[PDB]
Amino acid sequence: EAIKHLKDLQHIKLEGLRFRIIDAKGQVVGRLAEQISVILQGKDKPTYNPTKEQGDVVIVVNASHVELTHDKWNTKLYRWHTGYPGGLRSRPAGDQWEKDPRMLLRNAVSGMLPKNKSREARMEKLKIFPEADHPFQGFPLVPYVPPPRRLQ
RNA sequence: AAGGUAGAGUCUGCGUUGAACACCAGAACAUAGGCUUGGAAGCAGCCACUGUGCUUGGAAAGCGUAAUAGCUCACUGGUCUAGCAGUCUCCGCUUAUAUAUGUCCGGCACUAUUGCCGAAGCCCGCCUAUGACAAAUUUUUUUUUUUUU
Ligand SMILES: [Mg+2]
Ligand SMILES: [Mg+2]
Ligand SMILES: [Mg+2]
Repeated sequence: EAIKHLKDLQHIKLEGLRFRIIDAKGQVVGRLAEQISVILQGKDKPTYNPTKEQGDVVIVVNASHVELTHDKWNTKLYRWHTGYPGGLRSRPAGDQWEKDPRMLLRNAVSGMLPKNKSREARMEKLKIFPEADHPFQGFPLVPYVPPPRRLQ
């Protein structure tokens, strides 16, 4: 992590926004992805404009405390094509965790954003970290705790 | 149509006088019950279903042998000891072989007789065209019958 703490501090995006930190301990990937999508679009702001791309810098820690309920570790797949004949590639969720474990929440947030050309800028602002610390230690960052889970 | 697919709605064959499965297993005599066949010995084809001491043992579901047997299932005392079925009814997902370029819930995801959103409907403001209906208390305002031989 000698240079990984350096590269994540290199910012391409606009920075008039607010930084958010979310602990993903015990959170279901779908509901956390819904809340992260709402924060990323900037619709938690009274000054929201559909044309203007505001939002928040969402930082997620503990990406491997994230669970997939009802045997979706072996049955949920991730499929794409290569453009070549026979190019269907389907990866299971356990193999997706064993390849890159932050991609579960990454793809879940990607499927919930609006499908336009502002999606690249919104997916920049989602920074998902597997372990419990992030490079933005000294930053002024405001925590987003979700509403309590016990509706059931 | 089909499987120990599950969640719920009633009477009941079981069953705390030792219980389905799980455990020690008693598991038989005149006999090899009567025809055939070389042998038909609990059972190739078939006919019979005599008794017996019985808490139990079917002429007997069977691997099986020239067949007895090598083994046992079913029927019953106790062990385990609170176990406990299969008859009726739906439901959220299933099974029945080519989506044969590349995913078939739209994707991502998830194990309310009314509050709100929601249309060019309806109401409100303004405008246009064509139709109707409504509205918009002092009359009189002067001017001629005639005349000249
Ligand atoms: Mg109305
Ligand atoms: Mg109207
Ligand atoms: Mg008019």
